[PDB]
Amino acid sequence: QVHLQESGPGLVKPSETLSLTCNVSGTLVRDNYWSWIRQPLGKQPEWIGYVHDSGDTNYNPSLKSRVHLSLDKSKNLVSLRLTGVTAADSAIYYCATTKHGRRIYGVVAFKEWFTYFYMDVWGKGTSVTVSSASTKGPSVFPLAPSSGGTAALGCLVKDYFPEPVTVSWNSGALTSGVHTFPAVLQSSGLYSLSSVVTVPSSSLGTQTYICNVNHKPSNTKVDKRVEP
Amino acid sequence: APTFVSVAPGQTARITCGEESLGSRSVIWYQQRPGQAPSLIIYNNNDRPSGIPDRFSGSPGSTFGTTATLTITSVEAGDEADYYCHIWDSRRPTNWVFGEGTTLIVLSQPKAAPSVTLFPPSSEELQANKATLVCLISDFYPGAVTVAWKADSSPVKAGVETTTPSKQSNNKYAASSYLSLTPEQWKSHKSYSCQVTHEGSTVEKTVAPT
Amino acid sequence: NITDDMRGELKNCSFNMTTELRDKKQKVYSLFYRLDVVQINKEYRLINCNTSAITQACPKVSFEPIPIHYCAPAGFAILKCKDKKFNGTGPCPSVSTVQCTHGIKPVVSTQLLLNGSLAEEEVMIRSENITNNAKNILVQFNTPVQINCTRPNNNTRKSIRIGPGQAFYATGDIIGDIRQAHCNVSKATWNETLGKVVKQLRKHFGNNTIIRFANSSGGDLEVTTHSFNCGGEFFYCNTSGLFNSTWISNNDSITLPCRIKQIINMWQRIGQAMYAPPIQGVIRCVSNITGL
Ligand SMILES: *[C@@H]1O[C@H](CO)[C@@H](O[C@@H]2O[C@H](CO)[C@@H](O[C@@H]3O[C@H](CO[C@H]4O[C@H](CO[C@H]5O[C@H](CO)[C@@H](O)[C@H](O)[C@@H]5O)[C@@H](O)[C@H](O[C@H]5O[C@H](CO)[C@@H](O)[C@H](O)[C@@H]5O)[C@@H]4O)[C@@H](O)[C@H](O[C@H]4O[C@H](CO)[C@@H](O)[C@H](O)[C@@H]4O[C@H]4O[C@H](CO)[C@@H](O)[C@H](O)[C@@H]4O)[C@@H]3O)[C@H](O)[C@H]2NC(C)=O)[C@H](O)[C@H]1NC(C)=O
Ligand SMILES: *[C@@H]1O[C@H](CO)[C@@H](O[C@@H]2O[C@H](CO)[C@@H](O[C@@H]3O[C@H](CO[C@H]4O[C@H](CO)[C@@H](O)[C@H](O)[C@@H]4O)[C@@H](O)[C@H](O[C@H]4O[C@H](CO)[C@@H](O)[C@H](O)[C@@H]4O[C@H]4O[C@H](CO)[C@@H](O)[C@H](O)[C@@H]4O)[C@@H]3O)[C@H](O)[C@H]2NC(C)=O)[C@H](O)[C@H]1NC(C)=O
Ligand SMILES: *[C@@H]1O[C@H](CO)[C@@H](O[C@@H]2O[C@H](CO)[C@@H](O[C@@H]3O[C@H](CO[C@H]4O[C@H](CO)[C@@H](O)[C@H](O)[C@@H]4O)[C@@H](O)[C@H](O[C@H]4O[C@H](CO)[C@@H](O)[C@H](O)[C@@H]4O)[C@@H]3O)[C@H](O)[C@H]2NC(C)=O)[C@H](O)[C@H]1NC(C)=O
Ligand SMILES: *[C@@H]1O[C@H](CO)[C@@H](O[C@@H]2O[C@H](CO)[C@@H](O[C@@H]3O[C@H](CO)[C@@H](O)[C@H](O)[C@@H]3O)[C@H](O)[C@H]2NC(C)=O)[C@H](O)[C@H]1NC(C)=O
Ligand SMILES: *[C@@H]1O[C@H](CO)[C@@H](O[C@@H]2O[C@H](CO)[C@@H](O)[C@H](O)[C@H]2NC(C)=O)[C@H](O)[C@H]1NC(C)=O
Ligand SMILES: *[C@@H]1O[C@H](CO)[C@@H](O)[C@H](O)[C@H]1NC(C)=O
Ligand SMILES: *[C@@H]1O[C@H](CO)[C@@H](O)[C@H](O)[C@H]1NC(C)=O
Ligand SMILES: *[C@@H]1O[C@H](CO)[C@@H](O)[C@H](O)[C@H]1NC(C)=O
Ligand SMILES: *[C@@H]1O[C@H](CO)[C@@H](O)[C@H](O)[C@H]1NC(C)=O
Ligand SMILES: *[C@@H]1O[C@H](CO)[C@@H](O)[C@H](O)[C@H]1NC(C)=O
Ligand SMILES: *[C@@H]1O[C@H](CO)[C@@H](O)[C@H](O)[C@H]1NC(C)=O
Ligand SMILES: *[C@@H]1O[C@H](CO)[C@@H](O)[C@H](O)[C@H]1NC(C)=O
Repeated sequence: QVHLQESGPGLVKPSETLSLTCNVSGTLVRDNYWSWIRQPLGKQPEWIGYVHDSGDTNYNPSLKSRVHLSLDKSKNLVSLRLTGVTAADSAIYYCATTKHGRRIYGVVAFKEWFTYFYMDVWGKGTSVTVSSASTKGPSVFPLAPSSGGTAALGCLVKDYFPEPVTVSWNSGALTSGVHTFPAVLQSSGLYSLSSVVTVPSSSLGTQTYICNVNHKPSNTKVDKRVEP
Repeated sequence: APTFVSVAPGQTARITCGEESLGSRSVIWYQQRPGQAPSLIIYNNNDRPSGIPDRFSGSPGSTFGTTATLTITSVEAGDEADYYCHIWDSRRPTNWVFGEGTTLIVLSQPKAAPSVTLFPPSSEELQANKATLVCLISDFYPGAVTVAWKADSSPVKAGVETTTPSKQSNNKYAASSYLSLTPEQWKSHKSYSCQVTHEGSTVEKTVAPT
Repeated sequence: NITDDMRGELKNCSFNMTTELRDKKQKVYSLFYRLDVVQINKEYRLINCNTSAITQACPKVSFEPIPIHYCAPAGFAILKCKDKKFNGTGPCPSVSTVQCTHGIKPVVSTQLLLNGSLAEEEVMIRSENITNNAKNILVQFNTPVQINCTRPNNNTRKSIRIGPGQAFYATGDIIGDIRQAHCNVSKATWNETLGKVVKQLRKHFGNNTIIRFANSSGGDLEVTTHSFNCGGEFFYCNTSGLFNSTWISNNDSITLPCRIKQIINMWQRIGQAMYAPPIQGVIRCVSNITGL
């Protein structure tokens, strides 16, 4: 089996150097090609570049003079460096193996062909958000269930700055029926979101619903239990 | 920019991506399940790796003047995801950006009724003695709603904060309406309402103190 | 799309042109080969500007070599040597008389004799003075060597109008892949032919000698390359893969890089430069190498 794990800071100040690491397990980093693909929220994946041993390494012409790749054969991992980051680099960076192919159309001997690359085994991916901010913390309040055989239940993250806030349910043990709404920028300058889950009314249990609210700029981890 | 292709379960789906072919191509297709990572489906125009059923076929990269077409026979509910393409043309430079994806949708969706949900202020906030009515609006298309709060039968002028519609990998748009009140204001009126006007209809849900 | 070793070869030139009327000009573009253009101090020019005039070959006529029988008028006769080993000088034992010779196709080519008469029995070696290294040595083959030449650049003919009346046929865009013309020679056939020729070469330069083959030493393109005509286009092929050997006393095809020139000055003629009009479609031709 081939397992890939991406890992980085998650928050990088503007005009700084983003550093990421792709821990590879199941194969060696010297016998394969390695590519990085980033993807903003709601956009198409953008190829960053591929790295291989013996100096065979190419980058994206648009980010040519800012990206740097490397392979640690001693620690068996892939590294990534992006100097001069901006708000456009906030995306989900994936690390994937790359297999090469040769599309032959001419007579081969006259270089009438071209090599195409394709990623087959991807990783979980890492989230990178670029922001420079002073501080602050959110205030989580439970939304009591109220009403067919179904019922609604959720939480509320009130007054925080800036975006974003990761909200999970039961440490990620409930992904069916979860709808986290985007926050609203109030006139005071603080964001506030909410997250609801459609659950069956048959919840005498007590089937403990504890929402986990995380706000990285303040290291905010709030576990709130919702009870009728 | 975004495109959609709706196909009945069991039929045949066709997906168009990228510009028109100029030379011999090697189109690489990818599938991105909502909330997951893009996975390889078909490389080298119509060569599928191990694990991909033969229902997924791609247009040959030998036809000059046609667009890349991804045919999915026996469409099932599991195929509902995003599909991107990586055009490798012998006449065009290396494309470092995948083509604009196309969303494959399960058969049927003529219009979507907004699913509003009104939550009263929590007791923990009421002990900090702040109040906010929450009106969650989801699963509505198109994204154009107007929220009007009601105190009994009198409209509420100030304190209304409403988000802008935002779709999330579906027809489901998101909209949150907040109404900041005081613990004295909440216990004053008999009940509050959240009238959401979407397209031509207006859904109204109320809330009463205890 | 790259690399830097492709050296362009094809140039996409934009220029003015006189229309039918003698007032407004015409900003049209064409596609010329590097052998046809030359820069001047990117601005280029036709390579034949300060040589002679230029006339475009009419698309109606063709340069296809057709058999032409030469005949003698009344009172004359043509004698024909009908011996199987006539190395071409001196008394002939079996002489016959004819009025008209056989069909001789005027195939204009260099280095490699194409579409010629096959020799009888052993391949023939003819020279005016064998000890003289300044006189050419005409070699005639017994078994023809199959050669295939192709132009993988199926082209477009733009009919730009230099009126009134005249019309120039420029080269439009190329449909498909950017490929260069090439020629195939069957490796086995070339081996047997060369091994059969060196055995005849040892009959005049000593029995136990080494015969080494090298390509041309230099000069013009018409002598250093295999110059010929195919489909209207004028190819100049690299014959460095055929004459690269060393024979002592005792399965695929050899591809050769072929260039294409449109503005030619054959027969070392100055005053008349002919512009070969572009030819639509992939040009394929199969010929016989029958002599050197
Ligand atoms: C003079 O001499 C020279 C030199 O000797 C000769 O040059 C030759 O020129 C011709 C064209 O003039 C070239 O033909 C082209 O060859 C390519 C490459 O073919 C080889 O590779 C194929 C790919 O191999 C990989 O993939 C297969 C399949 O998965 C794997 O199994 C392999 O392990 C490899 O990983 C391979 O498939 C080929 O085998 C098949 O083809 C040959 C030739 O027809 C048959 O003999 C075999 O039995 C077998 O059937 C071969 O090994 C071809 O790919 C080209 O075809 C594509 O392109 C055409 C134009 O673009 C297109 O119209 C076709 O439809 C075909 O496209 C198909 O395939 C694409 C890729 O799979 C798809 O993307 C596409 O959608 C479609 O499905 C073409 O035939 C010769 O390569 C070249 N030879 C050399 C040595 O350079 C010249 O011919 C001589 N004569 C003259 C000048 O007159
Ligand atoms: C040494 O000797 C060999 C032996 O002949 C000789 O080979 C000949 O090569 C030439 C090419 O240079 C050949 O002539 C051309 O052949 C093509 C292809 O032939 C196909 O078509 C016929 C149709 O019945 C088939 O039977 C045949 O088997 C092939 O499938 C033809 O398409 C060409 O036709 C056009 O060109 C002529 C000259 O340009 C025109 O006069 C003729 O009217 C045709 O013109 C019309 O059609 C075109 C088609 O697109 C059109 O575009 C034009 O505008 C026009 O309207 C042509 O006949 C020939 O086939 C070869 N010989 C044999 C036996 O096959 C070598 O050339 C020779 N070497 C030298 C240096 O001389
Ligand atoms: C070498 O480069 C030349 C460049 O000119 C190519 O020539 C062109 O090739 C294309 C593709 O074959 C031709 O397009 C074809 O047009 C047909 C209709 O043309 C007639 O009708 C139009 C009006 O609609 C008139 O204007 C025109 O003058 C004709 O009277 C279509 O029917 C064709 O589609 C059919 O054939 C293709 C395969 O060719 C199939 O895939 C289709 O499914 C369909 O069955 C086609 O679209 C174009 O006409 C050609 N132009 C000229 C001037 O000849 C060569 O094709 C190219 N060759 C190679 C080997 O690369
Ligand atoms: C379009 O242009 C790009 C850019 O030039 C082409 O990519 C180039 O491809 C060549 C051939 O593989 C590369 O040369 C390589 O050099 C290294 C040096 O160590 C050598 O080890 C390799 O064996 C190879 O010769 C070149 O680096 C590469 N350039 C880039 C920027 O990636 C490409 O092939 C062209 N065609 C297509 C379809 O992309
Ligand atoms: C030139 O092209 C012809 C035609 O493709 C070649 O002849 C073919 O040779 C193969 C191998 O012996 C046979 O299987 C085919 O049947 C032949 N076809 C025809 C039409 O003759 C020939 O070998 C080529 N020669 C060179 C030097 O490339
Ligand atoms: C093609 O472009 C390159 C890069 O600018 C240039 O150096 C070269 O002169 C151009 N022409 C040819 C024939 O390569
Ligand atoms: C011709 O070339 C000249 C170069 O000086 C340019 O100014 C002009 O636009 C071109 N076209 C015509 C129609 O004159
Ligand atoms: C060429 O043929 C000769 C004579 O039969 C020989 O010694 C040699 O090995 C052949 N060359 C090749 C490449 O087959
Ligand atoms: C002969 O081959 C050499 C390469 O060794 C090349 O430089 C030269 O141009 C060739 N000459 C001819 C006449 O083909
Ligand atoms: C002819 O081919 C040989 C071998 O590839 C090469 O060294 C030489 O430079 C070529 N000649 C020309 C004029 O390109
Ligand atoms: C000529 O053949 C020899 C022997 O195969 C080879 O070493 C040499 O490179 C060839 N010359 C050219 C110009 O290809
Ligand atoms: C050229 O050689 C081929 C191969 O044997 C033959 O079929 C053809 O008739 C020859 N052409 C002539 C002798 O004109």
